[PDB]
Amino acid sequence: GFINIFPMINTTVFVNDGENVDLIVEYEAFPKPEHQQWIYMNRTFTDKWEDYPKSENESNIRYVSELHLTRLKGTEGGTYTFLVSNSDVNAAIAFNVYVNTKPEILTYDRLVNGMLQCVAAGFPEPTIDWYFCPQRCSASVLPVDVQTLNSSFGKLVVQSSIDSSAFKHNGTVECKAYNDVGKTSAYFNFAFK
Amino acid sequence: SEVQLVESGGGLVQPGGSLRLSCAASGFNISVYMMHWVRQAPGKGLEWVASIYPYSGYTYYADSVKGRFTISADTSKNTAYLQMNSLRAEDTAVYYCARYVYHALDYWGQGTLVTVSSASTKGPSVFPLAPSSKSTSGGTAALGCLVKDYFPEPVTVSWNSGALTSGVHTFPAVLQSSGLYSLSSVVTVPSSSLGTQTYICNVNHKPSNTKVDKKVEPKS
Amino acid sequence: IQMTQSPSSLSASVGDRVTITCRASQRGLRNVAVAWYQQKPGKAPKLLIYSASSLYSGVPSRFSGSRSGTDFTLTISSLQPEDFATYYCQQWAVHSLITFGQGTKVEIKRTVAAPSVFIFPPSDSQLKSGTASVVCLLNNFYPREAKVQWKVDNALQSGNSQESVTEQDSKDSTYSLSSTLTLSKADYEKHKVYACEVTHQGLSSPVTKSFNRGEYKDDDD
Ligand SMILES: *[C@@H]1O[C@H](CO)[C@@H](O)[C@H](O)[C@H]1NC(C)=O
Repeated sequence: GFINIFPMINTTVFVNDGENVDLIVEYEAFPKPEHQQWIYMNRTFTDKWEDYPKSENESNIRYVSELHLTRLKGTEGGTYTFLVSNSDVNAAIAFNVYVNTKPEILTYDRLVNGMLQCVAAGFPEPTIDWYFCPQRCSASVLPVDVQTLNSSFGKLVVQSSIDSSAFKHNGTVECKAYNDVGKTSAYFNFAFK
Repeated sequence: SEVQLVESGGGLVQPGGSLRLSCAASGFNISVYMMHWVRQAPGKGLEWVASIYPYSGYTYYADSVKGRFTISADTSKNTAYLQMNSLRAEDTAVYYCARYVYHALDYWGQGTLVTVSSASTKGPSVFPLAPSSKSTSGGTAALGCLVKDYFPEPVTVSWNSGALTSGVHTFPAVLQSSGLYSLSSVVTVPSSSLGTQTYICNVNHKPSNTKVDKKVEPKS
Repeated sequence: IQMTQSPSSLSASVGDRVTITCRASQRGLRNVAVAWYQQKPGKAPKLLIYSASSLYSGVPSRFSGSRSGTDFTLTISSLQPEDFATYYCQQWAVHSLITFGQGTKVEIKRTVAAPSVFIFPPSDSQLKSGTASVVCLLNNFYPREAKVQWKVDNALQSGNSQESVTEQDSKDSTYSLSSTLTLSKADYEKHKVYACEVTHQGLSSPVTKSFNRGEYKDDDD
């Protein structure tokens, strides 16, 4: 016996916020599969999935399963594992689903030591560029510390820091976090702290 | 990045000739969504042409275009492709690239025009549809310009360089027995303004690089 | 193979209700799903409804879809100005995949308006080019149904003219038709009176607009 699984869409699903997406799998199997389901968070997927043979004949060994995800929030993301099995073989394929979300700047405040710190979270892993406004900001500033924190809502969190004594401002420092999706820019002004 | 589909590669070609359409996608990746090509013949409804899963490369075609058309996809460029070979006159349509989700097409590109004919690219002749007594109805006269014998679509007609837009009626093109397109662009205007105000057909035909500004004067 | 969308063309008004139906033909198909799209002139279609009844994000909740053992139905309650266009239905099935309906135009109804008929003789330049085109203009009329006949020297013409109807206006909500009669320069110069007879529901009697090539300070020769 055998079960060969061919994913019609990327097993690494980068889908944007609040949008629809189909996890489609076409697989050939013999003998006929008598067990097939979509598992999510160690439990059978709560909504519905279509499931049908490619051809309703007898010489048919091709099958298709479709899972309709709708309006993905940071909550309903993760691993969607499609399971198929017959009398001879158990088979599985996993769809790691990420709601692509531009980095949100969780915090942007001044530390007790004096350093400005910007902690931003998103997916994929956001990079933080520090800028300055001598208004539009173009003066690039070198970060003295950058690291990735271990998260607990369903993404990756990075924090970056700069030397705040260096500023003779009289001005504003821009924290710009970004990734493939979008970009967030927060601003810190020393005259109002 | 917002969601966008941009088609390109359309034009005018000979029967039996070939052409290659491309659909650039942004805001999302095509490796996750099924991509479809759907054409719309002029004056007619929608016809599904082809479809592909860019990730697997699995392809599906309409019965009328198989052996001739070949849909493909480059995920590294987030772009779809439609290689149209052995083109026929009935392939003349506006080709749309569309995103497929839940058995439906949720996003459409604004399409690209594809015309297949033996007729050569031709500039239009613009003739005055002069205002007159025969064109004046109770203090209101109607004038215009006949844009005749051009190929292919489209043409753009404005009045006084976009200034005059009220009461303007530009008729849709009609294919003649000669194989060329013709239409008239008319406008209703106070007849009192006839010996004082100037009115100009601003006609452009991009495929043939034809630009003509025709002053329409009441016949004498 | 195939799919029948009825009816072809409709008329309604703000606050009205429009029902429109699609029928798949027929059995043997698997997992049939039906979508409804909206399309405005010169633009790409927009997805209104998918999976028979599911509404897509963006379109107002006055768009409804349903299905029975016979019908796929799209209904709109309380129209709006932006609810006037052409509506298509598509179906997806395991076998055959994608099929489309023929699309139906929803329009507007109003009081009956008579056409303002105008006529334009050929220009000199065209006459030089070798051909003559006479243009009969039916302006701002209702309904779309209007009959135009051409008469050269009182002789009825057939097959040598083409009609073109504008898209329904989005202010006064009416139509404009143009009937272009095309003759050679030779045929045009051999005749005299060129008449356009227009018959329409808004007219008590057929309106005839003509011109004469003969038409000064001096009696003609
Ligand atoms: C699958 O998705 C990942 C993440 O977006 C991407 O890097 C990769 O190129 C995709 N694979 C293909 C074949 O497009």
